[PDB]
Amino acid sequence: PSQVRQNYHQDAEAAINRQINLELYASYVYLSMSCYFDRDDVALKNFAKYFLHQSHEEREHAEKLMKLQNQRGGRIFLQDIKKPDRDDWESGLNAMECALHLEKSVNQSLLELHKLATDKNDPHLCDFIETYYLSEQVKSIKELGDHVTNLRKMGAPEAGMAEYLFDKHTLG
Amino acid sequence: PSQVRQNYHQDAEAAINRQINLELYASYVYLSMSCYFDRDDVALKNFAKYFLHQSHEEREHAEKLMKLQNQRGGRIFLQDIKKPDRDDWESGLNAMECALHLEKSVNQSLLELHKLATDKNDPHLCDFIETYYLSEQVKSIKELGDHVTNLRKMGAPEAGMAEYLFDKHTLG
Amino acid sequence: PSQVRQNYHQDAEAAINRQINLELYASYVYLSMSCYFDRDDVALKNFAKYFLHQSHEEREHAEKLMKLQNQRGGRIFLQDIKKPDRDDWESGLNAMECALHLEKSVNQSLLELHKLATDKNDPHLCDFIETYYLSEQVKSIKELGDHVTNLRKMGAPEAGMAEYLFDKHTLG
Amino acid sequence: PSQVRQNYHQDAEAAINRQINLELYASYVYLSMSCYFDRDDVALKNFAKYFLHQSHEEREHAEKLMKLQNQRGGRIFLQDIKKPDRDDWESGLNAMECALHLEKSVNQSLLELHKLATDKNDPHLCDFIETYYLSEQVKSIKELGDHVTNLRKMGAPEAGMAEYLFDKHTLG
Ligand SMILES: [Fe+3]
Ligand SMILES: [Zn+2]
Ligand SMILES: [Zn+2]
Ligand SMILES: [Zn+2]
Ligand SMILES: [Zn+2]
Repeated sequence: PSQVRQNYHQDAEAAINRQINLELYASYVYLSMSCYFDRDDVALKNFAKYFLHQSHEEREHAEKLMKLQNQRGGRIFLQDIKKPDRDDWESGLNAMECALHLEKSVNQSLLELHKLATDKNDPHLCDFIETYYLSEQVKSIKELGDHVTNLRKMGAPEAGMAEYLFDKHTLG
Repeated sequence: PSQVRQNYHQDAEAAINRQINLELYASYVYLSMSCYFDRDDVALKNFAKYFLHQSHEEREHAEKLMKLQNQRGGRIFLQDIKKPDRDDWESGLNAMECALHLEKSVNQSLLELHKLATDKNDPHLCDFIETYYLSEQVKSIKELGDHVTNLRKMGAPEAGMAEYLFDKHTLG
Repeated sequence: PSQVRQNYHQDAEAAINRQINLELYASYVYLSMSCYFDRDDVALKNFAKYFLHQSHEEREHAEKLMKLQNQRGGRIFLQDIKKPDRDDWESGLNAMECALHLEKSVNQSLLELHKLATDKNDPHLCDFIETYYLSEQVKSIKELGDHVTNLRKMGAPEAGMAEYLFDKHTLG
Repeated sequence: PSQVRQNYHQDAEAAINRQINLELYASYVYLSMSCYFDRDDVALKNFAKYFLHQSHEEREHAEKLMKLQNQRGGRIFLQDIKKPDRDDWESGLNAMECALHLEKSVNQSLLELHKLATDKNDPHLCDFIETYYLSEQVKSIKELGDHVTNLRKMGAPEAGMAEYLFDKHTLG
C-alpha cells in the first residue's frame, strides 16, 4: 500500500486507467481528423486547426488523470492506443458528427466513473471529475452539436460553399 | 396627495403603470427569443445576443418609467408579466417580424400615452415620452424592418446560408 | 431527443423551468422593493440601490439557468411572472425581513432541485447547483440576517434615525 | 418690430419678463436662507452651501431667460426684486419646506408659461421651457421632498442630532 493512499479503492484505480486510455484514444482520433483536413484534396485549414487543438486538449485531460492517479497513491498502467476507426472522414459535417459521438461516449465513461466513485464513497474523486471533466464535456458536446446544426442548415456537404464559409466564419 | 405631486393626473399615472407592464412584457418576449436562438438545433449566437440586448434595454425602459412615476408623486402598481405568445419562434426572420410587430405595438401605446398627456396639459410627461421613448422606438422599428428586408432578400428561412451569413455580418 | 441530450431526465428539465420562473419572480419582488424606497415619502436611496442590484443579480441567476437548460438539450418553457405580494413594504426592516424570507424559499427550492438531481444520478446538474447557486444563497441569507439584526438593534422602524444611518453607513 | 422677431407674441414677452423676476426672487430667497444657516446660533455649514448653490442656479435660470428674450427679439423689462418673506427660517426642516413651496410655485408659473406658448402656437418657446426648465424643476421638487421626508423621519427640528447628521451625511 502506498504511503499516501487513503480512501482510494482498487476499482477506482482501474477505472481511472481505463479513462486515461480513452482520453489518449480521443486525442489520436482528433489527430487523424486534423490530418484529413490538411490533405490537398480537402484543404480546410480551420477544420484542421480545430481538431488539432481538440487533440492537444484531450492529451491534457489524460495527463491530468495521470497526476490524479499518482496523487491518490494508485499506479498508472498504460495500454495500447488503438488506431481510429477510419482514415477518411469524408467531410467537415461527418467529422463533426463523429466528434460529437466520441465526446458523448467519453462523457458516458466519466458518468460511469462518477457513479463508481459515489458507490465507493470517494468524495475527492467525485469532485475532481465534476470540476475538471463533466462541465468541459457538456460544453464541448454543445459546441459540436451547434457546429453540426449550422453545417446541416447551410447544406453541407452537398452545398459546395457551406464547409468553406463555415471554416472562415465560425472556425476562423 | 404626495407632497411632490403637481399637474399629474390619475389617468396619466394609470397609463404609466400600464406602460411599465408593457415594457416588462417586451423584455420577457425578447428573453424568450434569445433563449430560442441558443438552442442546439438553432445555434445562432449573434441572434441570441441581439435579442438579449433588446431584453435588457426594455428592462431599462421600464425602470426609467418607474423613476418617472416616483419623480411625479405617483405610485407604481405592478401587475403580472404575461408569458410570451410562443416558445418556438421558428426562424430568425420570423423572430425579427414578431419583434417588429411588438415594437410597433409598444410605439402605439406610447403615442396613446402622449395623446393623453397632451389632453391633460402635462408638458413634462409629453417631453419625457418624446425625448426618451418615441425616437428610440422609431430607430428600433427602422432597424428591425431593415433586418427583415435583408433576410427576406437573402432567401431566409428556406435558403440555408441566409440566416448564418446574416448572423455573421450584420449581427456580428 | 436533442442531439446533445445525455443523462438529463425530464423531471430535472421541468424543475429547472420552475426554478427559472422562481428566479424571475424574485427579481420582480426586488424591483418592487427598489421602487418603494425611491418614493418621495420613503426616500432611502441606498435601500433602493441595494434591492435594484439584488433584482439584477436574480435576473442573471435566471439567465444562467436558461443557459444550463439549452446546454443539456432541454427546452425552456416560460410561465407568467406573478406580481409581488405587496406594493407597500412599510419599512427598511420589513423589506429586509421579506427579502430574507424570499431568499430562504429560493434556497429551499434549490435544495429540492439538488435532491432530485441526486436521485436521478445527474452529477453535472448537482455540481452546477452547488457551484453557482447554493453558496451564493447562503451568503445572501447571512447578509440579510445581519442587516435585520442591525436594524432591529438600532430600534428600526420606530427609532427615526435608525433606517437613515443604516442607509448611509452599511448600504452606502 | 425687431429684425429678428418672428412668431413671438407680446403676451409671451411679458410672461417671460414676469418669469425672469420670479427666478431672481427665488435666488434672493435662497440667499437669505443661506445667510440664516451661517449664523453663529444655527451653524449648519452644509445647509448654507446647499441654499447658496440653489441661489446661484436660479440666477443662471434668470440669465438664460434673458438670453431667450434677446434671441427672440423681445425687450427685457426688469422690476424690483422683492425681499423674502422672512429673515428667520427657524430650522433646516422649515427651510426645506419653504423651498419646496417656492419650487412648486415657480413650477406652476412655468406651466402657465408653457400653456400660453401653446395657445400662441410658439413651438420654440414651448420646447425651450420643456428642455431647460420643467425637468429641472421636477428633479428639484423631488429632491426637496426627499430632504423633508428624511428630516421629519429623523425627528427634526426637536431631535437635536437630526439636522446635524443630515447636514453631514446627505448635504455633506
Ligand atoms: Fe453618524
Ligand atoms: Zn477529455
Ligand atoms: Zn421600450
Ligand atoms: Zn437567485
Ligand atoms: Zn429656476
